[PDB]
Amino acid sequence: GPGTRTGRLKKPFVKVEDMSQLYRPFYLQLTNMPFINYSIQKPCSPFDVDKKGYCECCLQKYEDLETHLLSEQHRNFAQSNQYQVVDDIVSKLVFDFVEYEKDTPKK
Amino acid sequence: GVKKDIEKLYEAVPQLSNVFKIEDKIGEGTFSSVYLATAQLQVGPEEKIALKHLIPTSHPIRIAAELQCLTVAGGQDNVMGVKYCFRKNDHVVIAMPYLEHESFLDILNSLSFQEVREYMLNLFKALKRIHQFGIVHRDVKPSNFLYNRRLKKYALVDFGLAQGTHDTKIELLKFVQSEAQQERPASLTCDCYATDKVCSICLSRRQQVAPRAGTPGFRAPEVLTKCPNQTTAIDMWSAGVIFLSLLSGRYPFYKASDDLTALAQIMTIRGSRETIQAAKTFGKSILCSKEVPAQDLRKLCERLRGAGAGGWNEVPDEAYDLLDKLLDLNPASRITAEEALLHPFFKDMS
Amino acid sequence: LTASPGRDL
Ligand SMILES: Nc1ncnc2c1ncn2[C@@H]1O[C@H](COP(=O)(O)OP(=O)(O)O)[C@@H](O)[C@H]1O
Ligand SMILES: [Zn+2]
Ligand SMILES: [Zn+2]
Ligand SMILES: [Zn+2]
Ligand SMILES: [Zn+2]
Repeated sequence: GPGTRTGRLKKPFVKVEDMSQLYRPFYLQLTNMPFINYSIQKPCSPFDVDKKGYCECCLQKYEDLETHLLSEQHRNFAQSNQYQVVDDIVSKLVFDFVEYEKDTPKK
Repeated sequence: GVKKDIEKLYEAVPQLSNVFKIEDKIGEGTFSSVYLATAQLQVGPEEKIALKHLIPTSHPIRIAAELQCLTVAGGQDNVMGVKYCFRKNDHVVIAMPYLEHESFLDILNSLSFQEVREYMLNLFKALKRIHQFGIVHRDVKPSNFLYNRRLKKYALVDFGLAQGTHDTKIELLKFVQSEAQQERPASLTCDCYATDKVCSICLSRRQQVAPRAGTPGFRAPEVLTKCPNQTTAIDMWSAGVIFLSLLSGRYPFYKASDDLTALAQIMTIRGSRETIQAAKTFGKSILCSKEVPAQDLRKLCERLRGAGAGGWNEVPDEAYDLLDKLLDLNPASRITAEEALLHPFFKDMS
Repeated sequence: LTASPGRDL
C-alpha cells in the first residue's frame, strides 16, 4: 500500500502509460464509470450527473489578473520593445475606417 | 458591469475612442474578451465590427502568431480575417468583421438535416484552408465556428491556441510548434506494465509533457493520452464531436472535468478494446478495469435525438460512416479535411 | 465551455 508505494489500484480505474516506460503512468479512479443516460432530456449530455493564471511575459503565476497587470515588472514589459513582432504585422494591414478628431469641451 | 469593462477598454487603447462606438460585450473567454462596435468606413457604409481584446498576459509572439493566422490564412474559405489591429503597450485589440450568428445550443433542435450537411461541409472548407497552412487550431468547437443560418455564412475564429505543424507556412507558429519538448531511474522497466499494479519504480518517474490547450470534451484521444507529436488530425476529431452533437441533439456531448474522465467517456462510446488498440499505435498503453463495447453510432445518435421528421426520418448511412471516420481513434487513419469534402455524405453539393 | 487556462509557450 501507500507506505511501500507498491500494490494494486482500487477499481474501477483507467491507467495510461507510455510504452517506452520513460514516464510516470497516469491514473483515473472514480466511484462510477461513465454511463450513457438516454433518459435525460436533450440537449443535455448523456454523461451529465450534476482571474488566476500564468503571465507569459513575466513567466510568473498570478492569483489576480488585474493586480498582476499593475505590477512594476509587468508594466516594464508592457512598455518595452518586445511587441515589435506585433507591430511588424500591423504595419502591413490597411486602415480603412474613418478616424475622428478628438472632441474638446467647449465653453 | 459591461459598462465599466467598455470604459476600461477605451482607456487601455485610446485610439479606439476616435474610431469605434463600442456597444456591448459579446464574448468573454479565457484568453480574450470580444466586443460589438460600430465604425464608419472611408469608402463604404457603416459596419459592425467585432473587437477582440487579447488578454494582456499574452506573450507578444503568441499575439503576433494569432494575427498572422488571420492575415495569412483568414479572409476566405470560411476562415475569419482581420481588418486592423490596435495596440497600446500590452493591450492589443484585433478588429474583425462582425458576423451575426446563432447560438449552437438554441438551434441544435431546429436545424434541418440538409442544414447539418451544409454546416459540416463549410466547417471542412475552413479546416482544409487552415490545415493547408500547417495550422493546428486545437480548439475547434461551436463557439469558435460562427454560423449565420439565414445568410448561410460561416467563420472559423480564434487562433489564440493554435500551434504549427513541422511543415507550417505561418512563420511565427514555428515558435509555437505542436511537438512537445520534454522536461530538463535505477530500473527503466517494472512489472506493473499493462497491469493494475503500481510500484516505487513507475510512480517515481518524471512526467511526460505534451500539449493539451483546448476545451474539455473536444480533445482527441492522442491529446488525452499525452502524445507529444500531435497533428491536424486533432482538429478533425473535434469536428467529429461537433457532428456527433448535431446527429445526437446533445451538446455538450461529453462532460468531463479531467482528461482521463474524457477518455473514459470516449471509450464508452467508441469501445475500450478499440481505443486500446489505436493507442498502441501511437505508443500508449491504456488499461481499463472493465471492457466496454463500441456503440453503433446510428443507434446511439437516433436514440439520443429521438424521433426524426423530414430529413431526420431517413438519415443516410453515409452520415454515420463519415462520423466513424472523424471519430477514428487512430490519428494516422482519421479522415483529413480534404478527404472529408470528397466523402459521399456530401453528394450533390457544392 | 471555455478553453482550459493553459496554453503553449
Ligand atoms: N468576428 C466575429 N463576429 C461576431 N462574433 C464574434 C467574432 N469573433 C468572436 N465573436 C464572438 O465572441 C466569442 C469569443 O470569441 P473568441 O475569438 O472565441 O474569443 P474567446 O477565446 O474569448 O472565446 C465568439 O464565440 C463569438 O460569439
Ligand atoms: Zn506579466
Ligand atoms: Zn474562442
Ligand atoms: Zn511499477
Ligand atoms: Zn472503460
